[PDB]
Amino acid sequence: SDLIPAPPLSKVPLQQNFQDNQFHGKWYVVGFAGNAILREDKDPQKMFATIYELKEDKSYNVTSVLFRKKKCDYWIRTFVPGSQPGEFTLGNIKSYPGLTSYLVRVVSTNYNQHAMVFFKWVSQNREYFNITLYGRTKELTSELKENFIRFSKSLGLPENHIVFPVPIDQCIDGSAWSHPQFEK
Ligand SMILES: *Oc1cc([N+](=O)[O-])ccc1*
Repeated sequence: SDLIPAPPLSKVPLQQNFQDNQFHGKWYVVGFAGNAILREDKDPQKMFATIYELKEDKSYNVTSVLFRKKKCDYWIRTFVPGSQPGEFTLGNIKSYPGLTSYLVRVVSTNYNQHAMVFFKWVSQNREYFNITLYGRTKELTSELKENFIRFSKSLGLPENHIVFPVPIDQCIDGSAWSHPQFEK
């Protein structure tokens, strides 16, 4: 079975006059849609966070923090500025065997609340992509979430390939200090 084909970059807008400094810091994964992700409601994906640290050389050190089994997991990698502002490629791709390309395109952001970012990669000659909806908080509006579904569908993704990860406290919010909620 083949994957839904990756859309042409023509269908994927680029945030105009992208501001690398304002994009920095922590984002939560509020939505995640892609040709290799399947929504599964019995044991749903938990929310994770991705921290973008802008380096002197204007690359990002990008650190994803996830809760997996009963430990914190990480994916640390470098996003190197690409051909246009708001585009990046994966640094040290030589160290990812079978990965022949990895492209990042910031679609839209207002920097202080939300962003949508497109990722496309090629691995053992198959084409993969996702769209991420990032929030500065763990919840976004229904409007931002329906916009994300719309955009996802415009790139060829049916609803069963669109996931809204369940908010969590462990690992991803190092300062939430959660406790039992009064009249939750
Ligand atoms: O798309 C995507 C990103 C991560 N991450 O750790 O940053 C993990 C799985 C999927």
